[PDB]
Amino acid sequence: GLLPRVNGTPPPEVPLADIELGSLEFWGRDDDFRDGAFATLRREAPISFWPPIELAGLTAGKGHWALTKHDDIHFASRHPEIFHSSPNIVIHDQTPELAEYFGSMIVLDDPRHQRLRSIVSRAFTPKVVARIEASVRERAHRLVAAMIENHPDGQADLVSELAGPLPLQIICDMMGIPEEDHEQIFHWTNVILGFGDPDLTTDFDEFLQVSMAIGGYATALADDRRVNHHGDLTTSLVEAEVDGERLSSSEIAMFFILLVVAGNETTRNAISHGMLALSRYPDERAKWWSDFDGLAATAVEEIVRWASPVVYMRRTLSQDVDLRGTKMAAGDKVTLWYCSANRDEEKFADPWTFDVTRNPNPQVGFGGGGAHFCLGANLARREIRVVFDELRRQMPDVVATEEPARLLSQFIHGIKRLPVAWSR
Ligand code: HEM
Repeated sequence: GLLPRVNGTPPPEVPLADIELGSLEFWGRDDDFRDGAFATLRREAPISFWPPIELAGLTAGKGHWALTKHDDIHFASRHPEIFHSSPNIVIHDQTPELAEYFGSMIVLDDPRHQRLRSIVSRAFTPKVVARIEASVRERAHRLVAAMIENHPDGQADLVSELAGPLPLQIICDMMGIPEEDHEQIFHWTNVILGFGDPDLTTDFDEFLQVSMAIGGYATALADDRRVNHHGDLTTSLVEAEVDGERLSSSEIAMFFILLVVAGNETTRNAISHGMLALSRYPDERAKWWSDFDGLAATAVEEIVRWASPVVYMRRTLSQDVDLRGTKMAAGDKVTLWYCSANRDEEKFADPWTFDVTRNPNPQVGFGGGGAHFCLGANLARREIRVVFDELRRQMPDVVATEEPARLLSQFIHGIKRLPVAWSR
């Protein structure tokens, strides 16, 4: 909240010769500089080739074509046969023998992708979903109420106390994980998530051990449900079937490992950026708090467009492609910069305005559409809606009180800490 900002302010004009998408220094600049770089790219070099970020001492891989236009990103997403998701969806995979272990369906192309996603989807039965919906409400209500008891001074970090724990507690609830086990699930998850942070010194040996441990935890959980039926997603996964194919315990473990990353830190960063935007632009909070259920759908969609928690996804070309007269070769990597498509001057009027009533809103924060479209998009929209509903009811004047501590990442639009304050 700290620095005053006027809703609708465009980014500074960033000279093309100043943009270094392969430098880590670039990803450390503030959001205005980044938004201004991509604005320059959309105008002057909308498809361009970049080397990967190189951490001195480690293999970096080959470079990538940056797609910065909403129409280009949509096209790529609609043609998975040309733009493959296998081998992986990050610029450079550091553990390629474990690509499928961590990635589950997101690193598969068809037909393997559709087969797996079909079986996983059918496990989300009406009963399992109704339990998830009660969990979202219960968990958000308890976490906000805990912030109030744990902080008589009326100050806390939104990330550690709410935005961090809510998405993971909800994943634990749908898997049927006991309360007692959360500590270990959280510690393992945090170590996995930390392995990308260059402000942390995370041991690769430790990363492997926690990765195997959470996977062994998950296969044992699924095996328990094979003998003991419960009303949880774990049991629905072991029982689900499509054309006679069922899921092994290892496949369920890999999907769980994907959830505690892809379904977790994404939602966390949508919540934190949503809090930050509602703090910077208080008229939007006032409007939202005045008609909460009636503006919730457009408000949530704008929080996702604004936050773009997933900054990009990578693809790999199976054949040559010429689009916008830019020739890209089979085998090249391509990156889909959702953070740029969600400011594309050709799709959104007033793109620099955070508008909780915005409509239409063809935002691509859940991806550009198609085969890999976020499996949890409606679950994420619900988590966002419900957490701000509980803040609105319990501490309506809560506001960010400091600029965020930002995660240094090319992939995740991360907030590490976000101080907030409220009154009673
Ligand atoms: C604001 C929150 C979230 C954002 C921004 C987000 C974004 C994304 C994106 C960009 C993709 C790739 C889309 C593509 O390649 O076309 C994806 C896929 C996926 N997401 Fe989400 N996600 C969010 C929350 C969630 C949640 C809550 C869940 C479930 C708990 C989830 C589960 C998945 C799965 C399983 C996939 C893989 C689908 C596939 O490969 O077919 N995500 N998500």
